[PDB]
Amino acid sequence: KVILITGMPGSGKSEFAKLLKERGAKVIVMSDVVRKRYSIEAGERLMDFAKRLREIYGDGVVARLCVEELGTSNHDLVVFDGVRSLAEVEEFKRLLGDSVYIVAVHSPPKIRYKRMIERLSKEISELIRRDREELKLGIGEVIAMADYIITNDSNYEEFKRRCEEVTDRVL
Amino acid sequence: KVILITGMPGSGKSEFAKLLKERGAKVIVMSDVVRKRYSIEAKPGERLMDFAKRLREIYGDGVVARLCVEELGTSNHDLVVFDGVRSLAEVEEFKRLLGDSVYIVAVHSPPKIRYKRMIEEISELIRRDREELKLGIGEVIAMADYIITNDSNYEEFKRRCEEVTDRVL
Repeated sequence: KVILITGMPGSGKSEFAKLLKERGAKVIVMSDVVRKRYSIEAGERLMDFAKRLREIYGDGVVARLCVEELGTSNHDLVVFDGVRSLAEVEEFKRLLGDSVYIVAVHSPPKIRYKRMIERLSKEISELIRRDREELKLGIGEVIAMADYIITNDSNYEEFKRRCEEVTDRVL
Repeated sequence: KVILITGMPGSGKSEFAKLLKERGAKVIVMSDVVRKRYSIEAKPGERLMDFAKRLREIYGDGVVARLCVEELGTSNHDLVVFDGVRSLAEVEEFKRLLGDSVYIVAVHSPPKIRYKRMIEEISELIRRDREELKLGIGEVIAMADYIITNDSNYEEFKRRCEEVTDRVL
């Protein structure tokens, strides 16, 4: 069974993933796959690099790179962190099968902003832009077609439980 | 204060809009607003959406909201519920016409849930999503203040509706 994590910039979706690998699960972090491919070839910033990848290699491309990332190994839970489009989803589905679920981790802007702003690019203008950049990738649709949506304003202890549950209600 | 209800075609938006309707709040149904405009602007066939597109092509995809504010008697100082927005373009419009206190709430249902419902073929319903998302409803949901999910139980669905409404008010 596969879970794809999706979430807007400041969502905290990372904590959900931290939770899953702690309960033993293959977590593959999509941006580090691109990251690791960056280590290999030089657009200039991680951004424009993956801008070319989708432009040259496919809709589409990064999911493949993750599935290639995964071994033919054999895991109980495989977790792909940070889908951004229905392209990636289609790919995952095609490659991995039918036990693939979308979990969107939700948090309303004003929170995500204050969350990000407080990270030891702090101008509200730029955050709003970064959201738009992300929406232009298609993450919005990934959220719309989710199988589950965990929200979190409030309390980590809140968030934690809504996870424990959305996970088992899948598992 | 303004509540915007957004949701995908099978989501169960209506039930939330209903719940508020029943409370006392004035609800404007955006799609009904468009229909009324049909009567004037559309002609012969225009399979709704066909005319819904031509409207945005002609007055920019903010229009539906502008017509909903046109309805809502420009004096109406009391809280209003609009259901249901499709584009951030329209959220922008409402804000630019009704000010800061504007709230996007959204109802979620998994596609498989959403369809089993709407039926009670499949291809057609998936096209109707493809279309909806092409109106940027995805980003509206993405940028939602609240996202109430709609799994089993009107009872649990209702309880979550109150949680938000009260929070909102």
